[PDB]
Amino acid sequence: AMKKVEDGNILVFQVSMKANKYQIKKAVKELYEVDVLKVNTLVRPNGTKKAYVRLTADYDALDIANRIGYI
Amino acid sequence: AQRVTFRRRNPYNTRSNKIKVVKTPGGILRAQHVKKLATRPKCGDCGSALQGISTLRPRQYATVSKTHKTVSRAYGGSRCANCVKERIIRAFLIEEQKIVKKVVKEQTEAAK
Amino acid sequence: KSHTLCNRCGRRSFHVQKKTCSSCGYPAAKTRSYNWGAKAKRRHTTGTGRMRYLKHVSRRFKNGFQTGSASKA
Amino acid sequence: MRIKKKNTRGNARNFITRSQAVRKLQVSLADFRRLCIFKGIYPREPRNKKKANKGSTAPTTFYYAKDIQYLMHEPVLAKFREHKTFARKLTRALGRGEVSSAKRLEENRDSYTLDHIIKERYPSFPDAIRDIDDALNMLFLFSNLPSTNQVSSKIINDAQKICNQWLAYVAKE
Amino acid sequence: AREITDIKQFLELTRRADVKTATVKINKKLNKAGKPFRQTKFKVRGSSSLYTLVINDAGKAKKLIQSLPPTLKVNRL
RNA sequence: AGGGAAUCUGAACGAGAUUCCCACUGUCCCUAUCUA
RNA sequence: UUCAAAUGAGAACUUUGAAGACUGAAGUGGGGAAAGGUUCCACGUCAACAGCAGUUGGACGUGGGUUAGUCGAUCCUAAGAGAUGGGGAAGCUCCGUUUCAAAGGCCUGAUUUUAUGCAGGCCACCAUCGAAAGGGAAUCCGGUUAAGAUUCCGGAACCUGGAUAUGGAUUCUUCACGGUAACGUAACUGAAUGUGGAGACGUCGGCGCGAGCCCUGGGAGGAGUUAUCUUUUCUUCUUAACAGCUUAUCACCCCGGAAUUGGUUUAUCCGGAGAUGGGGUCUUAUGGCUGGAAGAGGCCAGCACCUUUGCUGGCUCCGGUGCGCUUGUGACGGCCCGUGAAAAUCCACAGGAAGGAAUAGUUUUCAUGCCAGGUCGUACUGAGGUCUCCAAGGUGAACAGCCUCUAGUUGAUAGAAUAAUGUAGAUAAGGGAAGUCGG
RNA sequence: AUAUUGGCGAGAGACCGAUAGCGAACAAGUACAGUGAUGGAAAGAUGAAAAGAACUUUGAAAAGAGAGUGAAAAAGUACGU
Ligand SMILES: [Zn+2]
Repeated sequence: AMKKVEDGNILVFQVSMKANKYQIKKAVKELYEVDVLKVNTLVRPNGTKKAYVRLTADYDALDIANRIGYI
Repeated sequence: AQRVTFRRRNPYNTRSNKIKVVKTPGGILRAQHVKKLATRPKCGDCGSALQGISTLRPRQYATVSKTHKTVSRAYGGSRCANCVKERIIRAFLIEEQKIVKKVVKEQTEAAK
Repeated sequence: KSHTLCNRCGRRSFHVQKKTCSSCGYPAAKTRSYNWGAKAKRRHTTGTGRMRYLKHVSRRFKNGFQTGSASKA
Repeated sequence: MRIKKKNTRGNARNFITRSQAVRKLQVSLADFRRLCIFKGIYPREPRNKKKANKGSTAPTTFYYAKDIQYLMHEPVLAKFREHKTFARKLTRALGRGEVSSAKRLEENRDSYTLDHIIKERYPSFPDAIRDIDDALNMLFLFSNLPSTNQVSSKIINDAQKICNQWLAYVAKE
Repeated sequence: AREITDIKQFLELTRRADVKTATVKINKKLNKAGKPFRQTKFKVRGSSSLYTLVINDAGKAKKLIQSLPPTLKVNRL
């Protein structure tokens, strides 16, 4: 996940099972003040949902990761 | 001498699952799924491939202009020009047989 | 394998072809039970599960099916 | 997504035909037009007339979807229904032969008021005075009318009364 | 990808203001059978598809790079 | 550029059957040796 | 199987290098449907299991791992199933699938003439489920991980739906014209209703054409063998989706009128219901050039290095060939009274309702421009014991074998002996069924 | 008044005492077996208190020998007798 932050400019979140791609794009844009290029989702083998949130070129995922708390 | 796999999930040799072995710019052979071939539109009266109409997938006719889907005559995009000719002749002479039958009918009534 | 997971009892006894559960009788409204199958009755009776609502009925009756709120003595 | 149906989206849910408006309201054409007169609702012109239809080039008038969709919940429509109930329940009394109960049905009759219908139409007073242009032209015509079987004398006397009130004020201030 | 064998058409595309970058590609090719020459390739990312311009001449290339808007980012090769 | 000839059976037959004539062989006289 | 080295307390069994073999494209190869459910990968580990062992694992413990507007499901219907209306049945529930059901969804209007209570018309079958191999809008190439790829990245695309904006057209103002014709076009309105095409369809045979594979000549690089002969053996020399022009058998149109019977196939059918001939039209199959695109991939070479340290130059070209194999397509000819699923979806014609001008007439199937595309599956395995796809070469008359290239294995307890017996296979003096019920 | 092997809640026994008493004193309607309906186990006790063996030595480690805790390891999770 930390590799995917730096290279592809992609934030990796654990999203709840009920929420779709519109709701992830809306959630990130609301909470983190950052526009989203695309969201890709997959159901994890354990039963939860992973989400690959790629941000637009005007925003950096490394900076926002240092902004929230995880690095 | 590269051997080649199916690309989509169907492992079977159906009508939809045809294969063209194509050489890629990576210097290797790989399969290409062949789109199911378009047919000629046909004469509704004749049963023959009518000239001047584009041959496309059914859905693919929506994108193209009306000048690729119709020839300029009456019954243009649906008939032959031979089958149009034949029904111009037929509708004329049937319409004139009606006149002759009225002439005979009016004459027989005058006789009675 | 003729059978797949049931929705009502989740026992994997929903016969695929017949489209019915051989254990609980889904989707016929009445849950399948027989007097000759007394052991089978014990496996699926009230009490085997959670009793989310039916636990507390005795408590509520003992109190006299009372509404409102306590008033701080 | 699945391939969306063509003629159900953009101009097809933005506008509706007269027939579709009448049917949706479950109201008579007359009463649809009566509410349309009161509410200040008019047909609107789309940029595509055939995309506003379901493909057809046809003689059609288009209303605004959200306008009719907003008319549906309204006290005046409910009061029109109440007038219809009153109409049959009166002719029940009259048609039988009892006159006293019919006369009593007149006493126990409320009517629709056009009070709240103006607040939503002309919210500011200067906006109402921008409409009074066309409003005073009807009313001053209807003062200068002989009463017929179409139009009762009470109607013309009340209209003339308002006319005289208007003339009195303009000559006052 | 689409061929435009048309000079001012390319220059109309460059001043669209929805265009960020351009590219000038240089090639080494030979005519008929005799002599080697230098080919240029003027490519813009258009509104939908990429438009390309083969100019076999070197002087017309020399004029065209000069004739581009100076604010536009130009890429060699 | 394995035989051959008869016969019993349904004139050749059919891996039909039997008998004989010719050839062949460890089946035997009589076993001996080698390899797996 | 062996030799060497590394790891470890410990090595026939772990790993690496070397030798020997085995599978020999009808693989012990690489993919999938089903099925399994984390077996995939890493680190830690040997308590139990993998019938010897083990430092190894399809084991154990802890973590990591499956990303889609274009691939599937999702949609449609098939054979069938199954509610509703009805009718049985003490009943659990069964019959029945359009039936003697009031099964509903659209248009017209100055507001409907005893005054503001809705009139007239159009259409006549029937919910739904049922396919991850049937029908179906649209995505490729290169790159990327310990493990994910048509899903991620870079590049380049396409489809569908929706608002709308501009240019062009609609001609002296009101729905364009050329061609004898087949038909051609940047457009060139078309309601109810009626119809047609695609979807959309049995099987084989030879023949034509195309793509991939195979064989090969020249040339531009590298690896090998060489005492001898050999311009030798091996390897690299690549071109995706999509896009712009262009390329055609068949079929049709005009001229022409034929026996002295002609044309013509591999296969004897074709012609006064118009042959040969002369001239044209059409579909874009499939090829060619161009763009994508050489900027990528490949083969080399030279120059820097504790180093997360790569850079700099080249070449990446020109051809040929077939009773070949694979596959795609075209025109024919047989085989039948066997006449060759359905539906969703898309297009077209007939029709002639309505609409269309003087401070933006009507119409956008013409060109350009804008936005958006949800959910679930996606890991891996898939080997007397379920289904399925791809398929190199040589010698030889050969589908006989024998040998190999690509790729993948070396797994199955080991070691020490080697007499008789037993099973199986050979050979044998002389004689030639004398054996045995019976070569 | 009467019935009441279910439910809610009590009180009792000349009853059984872990192969008994319910199938189940316990991760029991559990593990597991079966396509499925169903079938369906085994398994209680250290000590008063973990005080569950600090530390040293032998071994790659499990463990062993010392040492210690305890009234007792002739109670060391393989634990009452
Ligand atoms: Zn059940």
